[PDB]
Parts: sequence; structure tokens; C-alpha cells
Amino acid sequence: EIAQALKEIAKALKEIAYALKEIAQALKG
Amino acid sequence: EIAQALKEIAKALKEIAYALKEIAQALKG
Amino acid sequence: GEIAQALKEIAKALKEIAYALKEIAQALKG
Amino acid sequence: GEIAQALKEIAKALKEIAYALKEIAQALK
Amino acid sequence: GEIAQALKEIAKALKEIAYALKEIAQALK
Amino acid sequence: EIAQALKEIAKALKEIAYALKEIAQALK
Repeated sequence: EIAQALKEIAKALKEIAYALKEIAQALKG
Repeated sequence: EIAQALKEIAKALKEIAYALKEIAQALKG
Repeated sequence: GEIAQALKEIAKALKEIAYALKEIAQALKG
Repeated sequence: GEIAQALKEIAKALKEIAYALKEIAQALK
Repeated sequence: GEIAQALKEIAKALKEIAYALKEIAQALK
Repeated sequence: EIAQALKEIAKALKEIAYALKEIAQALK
């Protein structure tokens, strides 16, 4: 399903966003 | 369900927005 | 439509993530 | 090394997603 | 055809992301 | 290895930019 693929992408982008936030903060902290 | 996928997407995009704001602040400071 | 709009908003979010990743990486630039 | 490589892999994966979503958009047109 | 291939490309991209987030996790630990 | 990662990232963002242009046009 397309609906399901878009939901899985959304979730994966959220996990990337938060991981990048962890890197950003570790380098600056 | 499409309804459920769109609700989960909505939530993921809001969480992404927040994470990118936190990154922006870490890289400026 | 609902599908079209969801895909467009995801596309845009992915572009903003791409940019943030690029700017983080710039830490290692020489 | 390890961060650089992870971010390059993510960059490439997001490009692959971007292209797939272009293909979906056009297929539904 | 077109949709099948797009979903296969997304599947593969999400696997690459999954692994890259594990690499980030390990690099920050 | 770092130099090459940054080059590949740069290129991925150009490819992304193009894909989003094609999405925008397809949704017309």
C-alpha cells in the first residue's frame, strides 16, 4: 500500500531527525 | 487505513519540525 | 487529494532534513 | 569517519526515497 | 510496474537508514 | 574518506532538489 509506505517514510524521517539532533548536541555539548 | 496513516504522518512531521529547530539552535550556538 | 498532499509534505520534510545533515557534516570540513 | 559515513548513507537513502516518491506521484497522475 | 518498483526502492532505502542509525548510535555511545 | 562523504552528500541534495521539482510538476 502507498498509505503504508508514506507512513513508514514519515516515521524513518522522524528517527533520522532525532538522531541528527543527538549528533548536533553531542558535538556542541 | 488511510485516515490512520495521515494522522501518523501529521505527528511525524511535527516531531521533525521540532528536531530541526533544536539542530538549528545547536549549530548557531 | 489526501495521498497527493501527504507525499508533498513528506517530500518537503525530507529536503529540510537533507539540509540539516549537510550542515552537521560541515563540522568535519578542512 | 563513522559519523561521516552514516550521514553519507542517509543522504543517499533520502535521494532514493525522493526519486521513488517522484515515480509514485507520476504513476498516480 | 511503476508503483511496485517505487515501493521496492523505498524498502531498500529504509533498510539503509535503519543500519545508518545503528552506526550513529554506536559512534555517540 | 571524509572529503568523499561531503562530496557525496552535496550531490545527494542536488538530486533531491531535482526530484522535488518533478513531484511539484506531477501534482499539477
